[PDB]
Amino acid sequence: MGTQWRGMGLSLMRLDRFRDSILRSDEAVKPFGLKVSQLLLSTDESTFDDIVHSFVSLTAIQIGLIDLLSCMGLRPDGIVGHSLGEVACGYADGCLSQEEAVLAAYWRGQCIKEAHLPPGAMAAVGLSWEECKQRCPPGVVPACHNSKDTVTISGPQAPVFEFVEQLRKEGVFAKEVRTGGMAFHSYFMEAIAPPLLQELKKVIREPKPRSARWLSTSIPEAQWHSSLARTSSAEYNVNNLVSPVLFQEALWHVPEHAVVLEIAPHALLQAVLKRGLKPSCTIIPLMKKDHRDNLEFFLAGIGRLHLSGIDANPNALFPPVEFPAPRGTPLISPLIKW
Repeated sequence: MGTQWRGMGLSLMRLDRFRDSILRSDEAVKPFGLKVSQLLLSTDESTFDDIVHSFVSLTAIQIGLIDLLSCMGLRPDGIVGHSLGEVACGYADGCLSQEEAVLAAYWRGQCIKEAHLPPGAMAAVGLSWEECKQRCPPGVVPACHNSKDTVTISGPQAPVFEFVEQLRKEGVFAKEVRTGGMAFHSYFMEAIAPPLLQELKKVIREPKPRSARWLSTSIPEAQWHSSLARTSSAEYNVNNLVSPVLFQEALWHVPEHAVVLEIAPHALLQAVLKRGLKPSCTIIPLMKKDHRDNLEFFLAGIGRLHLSGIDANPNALFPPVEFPAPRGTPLISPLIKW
């Protein structure tokens, strides 16, 4: 969450695969009364102010991006999530059908809305996860161990402001991350889980195993072999919603020279991944907020994937060209140089 923007994904909707993915996702969300395509196209700022719309739109965009990448034959060797988007990881690993992921996102957003919990917000400061907890004021807990210098704290808005003032008294880098009036990964989530768990158990029918490529980020490393982490069932999603995020603890396991792709409408975690990763990793954004034309950025991402040794063919994206080619196609033999 936190990577949405006005009219995101409109440029990528011109491609056939992305549009088909969006149409399938909308058909999945049709019964409940919101259409993803209209949300994307609409321009009123209130469209993304809501939470359910933001969640559904982000999940749909990520699923469409994964479909575009899969159209080129790419299959990941690892997977990582961050707060929401663990569902996108589920789709990427085959552990959840498209309808399953979209419905899970929508129901998360719907349950969070109806909860009627008090106001909340998140602020991430330079304090380290290990040391922040001791230095954190009562009633506020570490939210996301993003990196050795970035950590998020969730809780009541007023305590967040007071601790932000205290920290700026120290001069540290503190900012209330865009949370939309609600703070996640805290005790506030304690009440939401039960109804959410029952709803999800209603939604997902047959829990399926989580492959070894997926590296969880809600269940600590000590229990990756535990029972809960074995299968991505409503229990896993509820735990992801409730507990904090061990994102930094998950990036150590990226083998050197690994190419990392940021499947997200906006590459917010690019800066975090640049310092949390090894010195020889390659990071590709795949999208930028308020870009002139996102298709060009995506194509540049695929080209930069090409430069890194990963062979991805861009022909699969566009409609095929019938053959034999028209008479007069430029000769290719002269171009080959040794």
